[PDB]
Amino acid sequence: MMPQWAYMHIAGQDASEYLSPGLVQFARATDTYFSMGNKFRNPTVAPTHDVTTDRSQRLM
Amino acid sequence: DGTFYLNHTFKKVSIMFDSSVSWPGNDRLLSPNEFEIKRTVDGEGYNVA
Amino acid sequence: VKSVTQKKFLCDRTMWRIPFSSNFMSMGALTDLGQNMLYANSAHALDMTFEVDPMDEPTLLYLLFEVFDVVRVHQPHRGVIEAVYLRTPFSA
Amino acid sequence: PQKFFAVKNLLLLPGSYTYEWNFRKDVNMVLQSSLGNDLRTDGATISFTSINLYATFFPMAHNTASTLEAMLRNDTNDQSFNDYLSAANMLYPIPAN
Repeated sequence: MMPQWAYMHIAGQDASEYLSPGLVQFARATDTYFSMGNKFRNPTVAPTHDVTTDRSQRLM
Repeated sequence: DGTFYLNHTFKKVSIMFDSSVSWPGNDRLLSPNEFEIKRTVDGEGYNVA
Repeated sequence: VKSVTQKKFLCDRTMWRIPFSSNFMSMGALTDLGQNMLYANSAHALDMTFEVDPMDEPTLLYLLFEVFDVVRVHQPHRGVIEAVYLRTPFSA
Repeated sequence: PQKFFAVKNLLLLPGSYTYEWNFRKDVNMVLQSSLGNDLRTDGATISFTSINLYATFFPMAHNTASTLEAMLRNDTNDQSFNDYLSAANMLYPIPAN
């Protein structure tokens, strides 16, 4: 569950958080000519709290 | 290559979990237990477009 | 002359999609039910039944089970590559 | 081009590697026709003479490059990639009629 997801960034820290500060500074400085955005994965999660009623009711 | 051309040939889709419960169930659809993609010959009132 | 109406639809170069979310909306890559407790640790066997218009030639039902297919590539020293793969679920 | 999801965007570091791949010679796979006829029985032929690999380098300054490899060989700076389709493919037969 959680450990493997954090390992491959399925659900966890965003791109800049886990990368080294030197790396993010270098990426910011050189993004004009040498981009490295694709190289690192950004996790995207959906909210699982008080969004959809779990009871029984009709959509339409 | 992704050039699919036979999507309209489907009639309905039924999902069962653990062979007992239905997805999504919870009476979330007009036909709660299946997914009626298209409904020909019929037409009691559940067609669009 | 007297007439009867016919209706149908065409939808090419596209895939029918049934998302695994409570409200069928793509709020995020990791769906809400993807991290649901019952589907977190319990084991379930899934049954599907399709209905199609019969045709006089053999056909194949393409099914895509949406998963996470990720790889982590490591190069610690010179000339060394190590890749760690993870497919979730339906793991290799 | 290269299409594998793991190595189509990887930033390769200094060192010596072995790069290998296979190519098809079946005409019914590498060629497309508007009629869909069997090209194997209709005399299509394809033959490869020489295959080469081209690679271009950013002429980055040597100091900044060295800093880049130094910073990119740590455990927290591991490049991660995912396949766009991100689905397990299953094929099921439908018999005729």
